[PDB]
Amino acid sequence: FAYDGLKRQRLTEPMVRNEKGLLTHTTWEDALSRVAGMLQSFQGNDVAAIAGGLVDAEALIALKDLLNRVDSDTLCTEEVFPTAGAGTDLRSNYLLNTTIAGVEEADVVLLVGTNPRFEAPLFNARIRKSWLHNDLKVALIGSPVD
Amino acid sequence: QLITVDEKLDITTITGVPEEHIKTRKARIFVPARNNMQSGVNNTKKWKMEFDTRERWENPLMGWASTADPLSNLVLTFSTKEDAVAFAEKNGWSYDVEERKVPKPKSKSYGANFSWNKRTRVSTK
Amino acid sequence: ILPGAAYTEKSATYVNTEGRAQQTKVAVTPPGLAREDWKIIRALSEIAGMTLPYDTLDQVRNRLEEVSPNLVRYDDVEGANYFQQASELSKLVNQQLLADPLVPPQLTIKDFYMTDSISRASQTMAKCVKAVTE
Amino acid sequence: LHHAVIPHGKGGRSSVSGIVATVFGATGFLGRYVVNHLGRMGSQVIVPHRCEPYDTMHLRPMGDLGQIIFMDWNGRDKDSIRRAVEHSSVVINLVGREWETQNFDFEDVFVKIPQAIAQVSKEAGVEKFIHISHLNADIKSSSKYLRSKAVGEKEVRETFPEATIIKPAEIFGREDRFLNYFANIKTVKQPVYIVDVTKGIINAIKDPDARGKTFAFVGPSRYLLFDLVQYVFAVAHRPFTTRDKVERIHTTDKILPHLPGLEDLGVEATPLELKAIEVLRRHRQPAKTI
Amino acid sequence: TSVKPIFSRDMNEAKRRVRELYRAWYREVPNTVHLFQLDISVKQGRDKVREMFKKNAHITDPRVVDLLVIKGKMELEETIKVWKQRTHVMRFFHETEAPRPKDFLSKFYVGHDP
Amino acid sequence: GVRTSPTGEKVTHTGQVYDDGDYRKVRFVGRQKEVNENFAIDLIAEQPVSQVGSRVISCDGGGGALGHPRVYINLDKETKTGTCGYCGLQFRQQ
Amino acid sequence: GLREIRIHLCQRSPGSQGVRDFIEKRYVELKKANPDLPILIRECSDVQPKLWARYAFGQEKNVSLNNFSADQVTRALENVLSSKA
Amino acid sequence: RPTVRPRNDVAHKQLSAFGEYVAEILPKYVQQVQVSCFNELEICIHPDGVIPVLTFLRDHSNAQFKSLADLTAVDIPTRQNRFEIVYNLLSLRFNSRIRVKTYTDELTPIESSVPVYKAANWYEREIWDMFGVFFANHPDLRRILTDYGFEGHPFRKDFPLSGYVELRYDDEVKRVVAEPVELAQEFRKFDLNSPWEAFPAYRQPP
Ligand SMILES: NC(=O)C1=CN([C@@H]2O[C@H](COP(=O)(O)OP(=O)(O)OC[C@H]3O[C@@H](n4cnc5c(N)ncnc54)[C@H](OP(=O)(O)O)[C@@H]3O)[C@@H](O)[C@H]2O)C=CC1
Ligand SMILES: [Zn+2]
Repeated sequence: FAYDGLKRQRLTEPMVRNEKGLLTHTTWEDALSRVAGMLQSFQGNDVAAIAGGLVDAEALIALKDLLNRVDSDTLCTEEVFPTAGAGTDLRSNYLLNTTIAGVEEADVVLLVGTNPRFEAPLFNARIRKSWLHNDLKVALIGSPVD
Repeated sequence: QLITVDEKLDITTITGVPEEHIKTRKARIFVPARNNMQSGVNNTKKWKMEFDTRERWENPLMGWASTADPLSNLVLTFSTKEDAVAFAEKNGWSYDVEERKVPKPKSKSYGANFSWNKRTRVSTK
Repeated sequence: ILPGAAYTEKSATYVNTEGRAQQTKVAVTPPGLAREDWKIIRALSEIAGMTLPYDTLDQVRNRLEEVSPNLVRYDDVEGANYFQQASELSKLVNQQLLADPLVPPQLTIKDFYMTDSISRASQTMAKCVKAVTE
Repeated sequence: LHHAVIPHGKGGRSSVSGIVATVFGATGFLGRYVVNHLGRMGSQVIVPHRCEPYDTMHLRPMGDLGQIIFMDWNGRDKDSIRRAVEHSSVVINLVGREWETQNFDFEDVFVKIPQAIAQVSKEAGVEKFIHISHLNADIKSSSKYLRSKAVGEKEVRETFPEATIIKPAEIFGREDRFLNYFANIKTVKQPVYIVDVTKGIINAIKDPDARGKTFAFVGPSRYLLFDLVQYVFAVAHRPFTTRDKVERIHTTDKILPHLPGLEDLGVEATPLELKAIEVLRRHRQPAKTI
Repeated sequence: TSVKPIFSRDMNEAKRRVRELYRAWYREVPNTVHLFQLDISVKQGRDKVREMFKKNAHITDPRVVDLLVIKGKMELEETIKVWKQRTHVMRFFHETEAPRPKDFLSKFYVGHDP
Repeated sequence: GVRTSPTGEKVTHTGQVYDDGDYRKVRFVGRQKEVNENFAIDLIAEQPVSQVGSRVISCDGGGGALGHPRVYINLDKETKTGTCGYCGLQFRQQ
Repeated sequence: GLREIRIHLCQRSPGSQGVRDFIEKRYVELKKANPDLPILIRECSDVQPKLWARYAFGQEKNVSLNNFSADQVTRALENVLSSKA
Repeated sequence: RPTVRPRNDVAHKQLSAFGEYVAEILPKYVQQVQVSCFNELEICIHPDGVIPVLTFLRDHSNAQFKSLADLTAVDIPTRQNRFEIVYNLLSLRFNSRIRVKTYTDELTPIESSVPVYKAANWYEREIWDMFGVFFANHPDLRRILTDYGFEGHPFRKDFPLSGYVELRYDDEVKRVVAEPVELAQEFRKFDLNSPWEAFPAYRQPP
């Protein structure tokens, strides 16, 4: 039901700040020239990027490639994952390695610091299904959510 | 009398399609998903081939949806994905094939509704 | 501000919590002057004299394969190994647990409906929030 | 940009170019090409006309349904001008006449009317204004036609400072009064092709650097009027008109190196040799260029 | 890989028919420009003929080449016999079509198409 | 229920009106915006609620086979009236 | 100089066996020596093993590791870690 | 039963017997013979058999199919040979109709049947025009229905309904011109098929 947000508060034109400090519609040519001018004038740690939650991989690599070309490696995300130890070197460090369908084969599930009902509703539904049909035993460490 | 021909079948030069609608299109080969609003499975029997969606814009006069994509409505039907791939190959379209998704067989038991000691017992009928 | 495309307006690759790569398809084109997000960056790279080496969706997806090959294996779940090596490195540096209890950001249904920019702009989601609080 | 005028489509008849143009003088030689190019890419064209609607009929097929709108107007009535321009994003003034009538002198057509259109357009908030003057416009000309062009060109610049002013040489084309003029019969001429001028006008609308500038539109070659007329007769396979027109025809085409031209708008001038047959085929050795 | 031929049994046989068609088209352009009173030059017409032939230079299937020749001869017959009108001959030249953008940046500015 | 926008254009019963900066209103210059003045939402509201004695009433819109498909309306709720989904007539159990 | 290491390999193909041996035996010690260097290990079924090195300003080279032994893998790692291309 | 079309077993039996008769006499070419529940006999043949089979049916004393009612094609993209060539014949002597079907692809010529039926002349031109099937030894094979210089074969299932180009008069060049098709209102595709099987008798094995 959230799709109706796609019809509201949309960004439809390039915008740059005018002489008075307000965002004003402009052409693609003008908007990118202003961005390209600043990009050419900076290098290394002076350029950084943050990716939001809804960004696609094609854009993620394109931005990483573009910032790498000015020797910037500060490609960040908003969601934190500890970089201590292996960090992101090993996929298994940050994956749901059992897979969603693998919950139906588990016999005990330990949930730590999560409310999967709202974080991953269809994953929680898979837990309940195993709870209902496989007699799965579930334990939680965290707030006693429903 | 027959002749030998080893070249891959290619008809892009004799189909009359403009170059733009051969090289820049992306054909999708798939079995349509069941419409979740209905239980009937008869629209999931055959393979389909559709093309990438392009721009539709509002007609200034009436507000109708205008298009410049001649392939916007084209949808072909195929017995198998091999037939669809063969058709895409000889027409020069690049394509993606998605494997058919079949519902996995379930274990159903009415008696489980009244289990003596399991959670499958239903609280209402 | 550079207007990009929403997930319904582009064919883009997303990887779910299991590492399974999947791709959206274009349902409608982006509104107004908005553009496909990777194309914006590719266009910016050229104007900046640093043209990126890909010009089509298929070419930028060839690039993804060079960085992480699993990112183009659509619908496939590629296994990941070496938990033993990760646990060794995890023990190298000691860090203390804070005394704070583990408290998830979403404790009730009211916290569920608005979490991103799309659902925050949704009038239906606002009606849901209002209904479950009032 | 208002959402209604964001470009959409592939530049065809059913597309939305985002241009809303009021073209004064659209029922003449130049206007029919300008309207055609605007309507080709799906622009909204407002056509104020003084003539009978029967005389505007050739403009109707030039746009998709609803894209050509016709209005009554009077050159001396500023209210009729305001109705025509108050919804437009660009105003193109192609009003002109090669002779004077009982009711309109060169001063009316080339000074009072352009000034009125420019002033109302400025009041109504029109962003762009394109005014056609003449290459040989000169306060010190024998032609009262060219004298009035110079006075009007000055007035438009004062009234609408951001106006794009275009100064073409004599224009040749199917409906011209130039090649057709000779065929129906010391000085150097640099005639320019009708389609080149049209492309220049259309590109001056899109080009944001064109605002405030004055352009001279000339063909690629300069000819002696004697060489031209001889060539015209040869192409027409023929054995080789006010007094003001004669003065104009005998005015050497000015060489204004300081003004930008067709090349500055991305248009390549068409040689007279390629298109001369097109104009003159119905009246049935290239001329030496300087 | 054993198929029925159309006219030619191999590429050398097919390439002969292509050359014969090219000569026929080459010699017809001057009369076409005169009969249809076209404003293009004879060189333009022949340059257009060559361009049409050259975009098919990569074909190596004799059956496909045979059909291209078959279709090319139908087009020639339509022209020599003045079944075509002037509009049909000039459709090869796309005079009213404005030049579409080819480079990435130009395409990016105008729309969404690849 | 026709009202005029600040610029003078009549608003339709679907709420349509060209805004101040829309060029498209040039189409009405020298002509007119066709607007139907009999707003159905206003006209149906004037119809009186019909008082009935049963829990369930039926409506076919009037005129027998010239009306709409016959539907049955439950009138158990006392807070509100029963409304026909086809013609908008209202009913209330006395 | 060096900015990022990536190692691609298959989980089961014999051609990636040497890379698999290197990871299980030598990666942990490699990571300790280069604590602040991204070494992205990415397994994918049926891919030929590869070693990608990225240097400053987005220059990349890739060395094939197919059928390499764990020792050759070590050697290739040392070559990249001493370069500044 | 008032609403049900009555069966005609006598005609079904006669047509079946003649179908076997034809199959016995031209085994070299006949691949399949079937009679429909509304009593229409179809002979499916290898494409090499077009001239021998049609000649036999026209001239043989127990056939005498002297009239070619229709000749047409059907495009079925899922088939390796996508074009089905259908001959509908009529025998005035025996007051009977028969249908002969063969197949071809985009690059395989079919022998022209003009020698057997002069009526085939324009039908084959129409098939070439609308489907692109080439008929060999036709006296005059060329487009018949489409505009001069028209590219493609519109009746193929993959040819778009509105085509690729459209025409208008252009004032600048003073002639009708062709340009890529843009539609003010796109044709609205409807998905009408019910997800529930209608006809069990035609269910395909899974
Ligand atoms: N053609 C040339 O060789 C050159 C022309 N120019 C200028 O370019 C512009 C157009 O050229 P061209 O197209 O040849 O001009 P035309 O004379 O061919 O058409 C002139 C237009 O102005 C309109 N017009 C004339 N007088 C009046 C009036 N008194 N009140 C209202 N409308 C009027 C006419 O409408 P109606 O049909 O109703 O009279 C017609 O649409 C003119 O300004 C001309 O001076 C400049 C350089 C060269
Ligand atoms: Zn009712």
